[PDB]
Amino acid sequence: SIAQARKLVEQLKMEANIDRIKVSKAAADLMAYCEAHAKEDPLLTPVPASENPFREKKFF
Amino acid sequence: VTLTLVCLAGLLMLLTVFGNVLVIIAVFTSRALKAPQNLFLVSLASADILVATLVIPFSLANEVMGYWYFGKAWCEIYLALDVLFCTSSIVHLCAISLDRYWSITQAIEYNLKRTPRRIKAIIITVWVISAVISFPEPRCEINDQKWYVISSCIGSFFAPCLIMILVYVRIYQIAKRRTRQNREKRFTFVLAVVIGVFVVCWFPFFFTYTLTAVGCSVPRTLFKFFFWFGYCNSSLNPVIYTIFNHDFRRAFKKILC
Amino acid sequence: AAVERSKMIDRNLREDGEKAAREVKLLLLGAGESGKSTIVKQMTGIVETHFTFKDLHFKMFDVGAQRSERKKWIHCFEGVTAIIFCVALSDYDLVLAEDEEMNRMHESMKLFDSICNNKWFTDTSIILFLNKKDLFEEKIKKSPLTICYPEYAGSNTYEEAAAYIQCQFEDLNKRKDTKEIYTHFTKNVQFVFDAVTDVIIKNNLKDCGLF
Amino acid sequence: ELDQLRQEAEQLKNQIRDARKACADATLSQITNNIDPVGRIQMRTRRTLRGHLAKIYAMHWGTDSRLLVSASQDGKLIIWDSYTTNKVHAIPLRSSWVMTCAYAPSGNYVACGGLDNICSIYNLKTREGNVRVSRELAGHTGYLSCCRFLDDNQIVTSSGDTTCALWDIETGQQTTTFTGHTGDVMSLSLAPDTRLFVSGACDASAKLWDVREGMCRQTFTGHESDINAICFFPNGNAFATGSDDATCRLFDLRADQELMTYSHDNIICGITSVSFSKSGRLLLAGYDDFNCNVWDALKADRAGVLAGHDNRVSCLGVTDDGMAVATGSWDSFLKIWN
Ligand SMILES: Cc1cccc([C@H](C)c2c[nH]cn2)c1C
Repeated sequence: SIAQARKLVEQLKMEANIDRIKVSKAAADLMAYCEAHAKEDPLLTPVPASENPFREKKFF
Repeated sequence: VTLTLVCLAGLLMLLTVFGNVLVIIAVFTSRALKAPQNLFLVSLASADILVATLVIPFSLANEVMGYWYFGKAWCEIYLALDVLFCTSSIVHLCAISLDRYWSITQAIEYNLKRTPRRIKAIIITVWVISAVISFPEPRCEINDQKWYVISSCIGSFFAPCLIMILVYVRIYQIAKRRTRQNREKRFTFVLAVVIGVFVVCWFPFFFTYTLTAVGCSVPRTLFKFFFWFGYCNSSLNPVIYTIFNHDFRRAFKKILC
Repeated sequence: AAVERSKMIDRNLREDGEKAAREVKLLLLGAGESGKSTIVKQMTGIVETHFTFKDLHFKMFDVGAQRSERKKWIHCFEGVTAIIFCVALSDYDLVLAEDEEMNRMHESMKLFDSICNNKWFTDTSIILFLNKKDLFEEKIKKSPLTICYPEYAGSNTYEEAAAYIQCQFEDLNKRKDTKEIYTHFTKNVQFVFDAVTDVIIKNNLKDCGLF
Repeated sequence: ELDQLRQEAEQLKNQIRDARKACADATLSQITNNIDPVGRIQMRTRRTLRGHLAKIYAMHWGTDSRLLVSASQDGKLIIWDSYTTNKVHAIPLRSSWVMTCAYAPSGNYVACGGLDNICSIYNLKTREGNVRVSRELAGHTGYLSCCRFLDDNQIVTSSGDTTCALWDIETGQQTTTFTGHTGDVMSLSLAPDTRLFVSGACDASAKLWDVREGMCRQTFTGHESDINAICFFPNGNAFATGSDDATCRLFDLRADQELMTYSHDNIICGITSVSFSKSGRLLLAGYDDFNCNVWDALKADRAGVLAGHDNRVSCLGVTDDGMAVATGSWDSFLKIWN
């Protein structure tokens, strides 16, 4: 019991003092990346049948 | 009363085809209804469809117009094409009895060999037995020969009613040694309709049919009414064999509603 | 080419499915000291025991080696033709190894109650087994069963105690109208044959609504 | 005394909790409040890969974005072809209790696993005939609940033993073991670079396990029940957890907090899989209500529903190309909701 608790305490102390960043920067870096790959998403922006290998396209 | 009777027969045909098509569709488009026994239900529904399309439209006319059939060479092949499209049903009710008897009396032995390899053979046997029993101003009176009515009557509705009545009085016995949980009204009622319907609709006809063999005073109008229960039974059949089963009811709710 | 290969693959898959559907499957369950190994002998992870009685085909899956939470993998066993359960009548004189004053049989009842009143096995019947009957029949001669039930009347007795325990076990299936619970005091495979014949016949006698 | 450790650990946890707050400026839903909505999303089952005789418990799209694996309780692990629907392979397993699959990145090997506690690996190109069981990794003390190849050699598995383990398919010996996770490990997911991976226990928590040094780095809490799924934002700096609490959540690795919570009154069932669109703006969550709800990972406003399954959806995967969503349910059919 004692040794396991001490190891847990050591892990917690190691993970407590890690550095972080305000929510604002993470939010910005999330929405900026989401915008950056707009045209590359065939679900967010449905792609025409010319790029729908399931409907009608090269399948050989 | 001509238009009213024609409309009533139309309701008969519509209900028959609707119910049988519903059963045929629900049997296939359902994961639960994947058991091999349902091949019998599909075949019986197909027989009901055929007897509801190729038969009733003409034999309602032959009674309405009250005169020469529409044609004289298409009769010798529908007169025996309405008499084999009913015997198919009356013998599919003697095949869904042997099946639902062997799947209870000998479960372990029959649950093996309960595969389509034998169900298909049984269905083909039924569809050939029916054909064997079908082929032996002027009106097309059903062929009543002194030596053909007896054999047809005693091969088409006295074997199939002496083999589904000595096979549903056992499922009553077995269903008494295998419930022991106060389900007395369950296996006692639903087993009364599946034969209660089958013999109220049909027998009142066949009795008179072979009773004419002794020239008994059967009234003509009453007999021509008894004649017309077979098709209404072909209509009532799909619901009788499908309502009570839970999986069929769920499929009906999912498809119809 | 690919079409023919895939057609043959489908044919083999259908044949294998047909051959497998003719099997009876039995998930075997028990507590720690239940004595399920005794049942397996008489009759890691999953251990599959395939046998045949009177020309039938049983697979029995023993899963007791799985030491993890049970609600996260029990899903896989929805479709077993029955569930064999095993309890140890000599286990009412044992307290839990880790916990204190936790009568082992109380834990066994809790496990069985969880198995029965579960959303997956709402119709899958249980076949109960009460192992080690003789050892209990001798143990009860000094230790009254009232130790394990402060609501017991009727002094120590084997013709009564082993029926009272069976009553407490059958008093836990709140789905009284859906699933049956058979019972035999471990010819055992003969009983399992006679109790899965009933399940097969009563599942055939319900596909047509007679039951 | 041990009470000293308990008290100081409590104060350490309180310090972490009250220091995370200091890293809060405004909720993500405030910053993105002016973002442009996405509208409605419609998806129709282009194919329906058929042939399984029992439930379907997992899948994995190949790197090709053409082939896909799928495991069923029928006892066979099938490998399909999305375009044509022809079953390229159908592996006959040894134990018919399967809970996972992992198509290799290079497509030459496949894996499996389940209640047998053993991660079997199958070589597809025998060079002389059909397949053969290439290897079998044993050493876990509980069922194997997920497993993904790091490359064609190393495989990192996770079990109900309350641990994870990095193996070595060449020698079948655990190269590393990730311990420190209280509950089970119901699912994990690698990172884009395969140098980190988040594991989600049934303890209502997730942990950002490292790989090189075999030690956690961060722990995220806030879920109220088990965590049946987990995935990464395609840039490996955020992960979405899907719990049996019925609510998805979006956790931030850098800020080490909670950003969004995707929940609704009309849904009370628990998630069983999540995934992102290639743009990382469609948190496709495969619920257990027979449905597979699309979400909007930046505003939480549900924007679709892939309701076409007769039984709960257990598998949900978006190809690496980005233009399909294969969903697998307990009714034995795989759908492809292009
Ligand atoms: C002998 C026999 C067998 C089957 C059918 C019939 C006829 C066509 C009938 C009358 N009403 C319904 N069917 C007969 C006569």
